[PDB]
Parts: sequence; structure tokens; C-alpha cells
Amino acid sequence: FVAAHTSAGKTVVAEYAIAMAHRNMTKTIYTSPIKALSNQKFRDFKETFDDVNIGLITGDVQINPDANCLIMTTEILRSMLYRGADLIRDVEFVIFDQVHYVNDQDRGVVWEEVIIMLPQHVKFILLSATVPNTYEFANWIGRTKQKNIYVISTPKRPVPLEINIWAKKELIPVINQNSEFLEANFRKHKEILNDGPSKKTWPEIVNYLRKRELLPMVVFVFSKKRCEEYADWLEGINFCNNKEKSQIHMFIEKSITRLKKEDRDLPQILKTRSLLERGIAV
RNA sequence: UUUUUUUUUUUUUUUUUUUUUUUUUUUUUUUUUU
Ligand SMILES: Nc1ncnc2c1ncn2[C@@H]1O[C@H](COP(=O)(O)OP(=O)(O)OP(=O)(O)O)[C@@H](O)[C@H]1O
Repeated sequence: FVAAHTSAGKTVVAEYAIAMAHRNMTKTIYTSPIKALSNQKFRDFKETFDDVNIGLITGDVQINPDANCLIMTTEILRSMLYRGADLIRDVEFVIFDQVHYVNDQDRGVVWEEVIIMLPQHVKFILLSATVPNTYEFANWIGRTKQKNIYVISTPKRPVPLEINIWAKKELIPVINQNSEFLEANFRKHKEILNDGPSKKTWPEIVNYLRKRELLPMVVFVFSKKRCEEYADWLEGINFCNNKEKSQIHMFIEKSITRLKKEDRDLPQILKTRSLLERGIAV
């Protein structure tokens, strides 16, 4: 059982498990609560491993069912166990990623049933983040399956984070990398300021951070409509000089070939293409 | 105003003909128009 901070390198354990299974000529099953992550992990594993066949089993697709490495959803595994598939006899490792996202009601019963129904020759690898309820999951699994499981945790984040506040064309650091609040900086922030964004607000930020070599930016707006307005407010700003635009255009043109000819003229596609040529997206 | 994609089961034909069942009897010479 591994419970480490985010961006600490949890995927190294899964890669080593897959390599061990390939060396022993056994099978591995990878499972995630969310179907969105399955495709991304499938692509990542296909790129990373060249001597190992990778498969995918979801409610929409089914690629290489006979491969030695399979990525599927929890309900797919539940149905497979209920049917009594013959490939389970060769499975050595089952990996559950993002365990801390399974504390829901619909996601909870299927996970417990899958854990209960698994045979005794299968070993477990568990990955998640730091959550208050960590020892209980491991204890329950080790009691139900009567197996030895080790709980491994990390002290702190390998990369540190800081919290700042922006006000009137400069940035005030108020929490440092040690998670210690700075009262004087907050007081100065209160003093210097003595509603919503304006039309000349996002340009005032896309230039200050650009000159500081901190360009890669993700802005969180809690509204579908406000994001489009904010993106449209950024006018006369570009990040592709002459070849990045051509490469992006080629990638977009090749990608949307799978659609029909009259389905590529939709306004959303045109607006996204126009925005993507300058390095801005929603 | 963020957040929400749900869809159950089955495999390759029973063996020996046509028959296919009820109310009681008689007597000695051609041809046409009559
Ligand atoms: N010991 C290490 N030293 C240097 N780099 C490392 C080390 N371990 C992992 N990395 C790098 O970390 C990068 C990404 O880390 P990773 O994706 O595993 O974080 P994570 O914990 O899985 O995030 P999440 O919470 O989303 O699951 C990898 O590309 C890897 O090169």
C-alpha cells in the first residue's frame, strides 16, 4: 500500500510490477475508478513499453483481449469475475489506482465486491493520496484476504508550493514553501488596496508572468460562459512564431479527418482552431 | 452555477405401405307406319 503526496512518482511502482510480470510470464490488470483516465493510461503505457502487449477493455471499446497487460474498469472486472473467465488463473498482480476517489456510494459497493470475489493467488498493489482513512482500508483487505500488506508513506511533497496574492499590478508572497503564514505581507496587501475582472485585467497578467519565465498557466473559472468571455478578452497575444502554428494546423487537420466532411464546419471547431493557433484554449 | 455517459441468456432431424366391407330374386316367332 502506497500513500504518497501528489507528483511524487507513484507510477514507478506500477511499471516495476508490469516488468516483473513480463519477466515471470504472468498477467497484470490495471483498474481506475474513472473511465476518462483509462484511455490516457493506455496511451502512456503503450508509449512506455515496447516488448509488452497492452490491451483495453471498456464499455465502448475492446482492444487486444489476449494481451498480457490489460487496462479495464472496475465494473468490467466485476462482470468478468461473475462470468468466471479463464484468464484470471494467470493473473499475478491487480493494481488499483486513485483509491481515494472510491469513497462514493456508487463507486463503493463494486470495489468491495471485486475485492471480496478475487481468488487467493492474486497479489495487490494500491496507490492513492494522503487521506485520513488509510490504515482501515489496508487492514480490511489484509483481514479479508489473509495476506501481508505493507503501508508506505512519504514525508512531504518533493516539489514545494507557495501561495501568493495579486493586487494592483504586482504579486505579494504571503505563504512560503514551509506553509507558514506571513502576516506582514497580508497587512501590506490590505493597505495598498486602500468586484470582478475588467477588460484590461487578463492582459495585465499574461504579460507580467511572461517576462518572468513562468508562462505555463492554468486559470480556473467556475462558469462555462465566463471562460469564453475571458479568452475572447485576450486580443493581440500570440505564442507561435511561424512553425508551431503550421504544426498545430497539421495536427488538427489530421485529427478531425475521422469526422464527416460536413461535420467539420461546426462553429465550435472553427473557434477552437482559431484559438489554438495562438496558444490559447478553453 | 460548478458537478451527472446509462445498455440480460441458448448450436449438427422419434424406426417398418396401399384391402381402410350391412336391410330381402323369376317364365316360348324379323322390319316400317299405326
Ligand atoms: N525518483 C524520481 N526522481 C526524479 N524524477 C522522478 C522520480 N520519480 C518519478 N519521477 C518523475 O515524476 C514524473 C511524474 O510523476 P507521477 O506522474 O508519477 O506523479 P503522481 O503521484 O502519479 O501524480 P497523481 O497524483 O496525479 O497520480 C515522472 O515523469 C518521473 O520522471
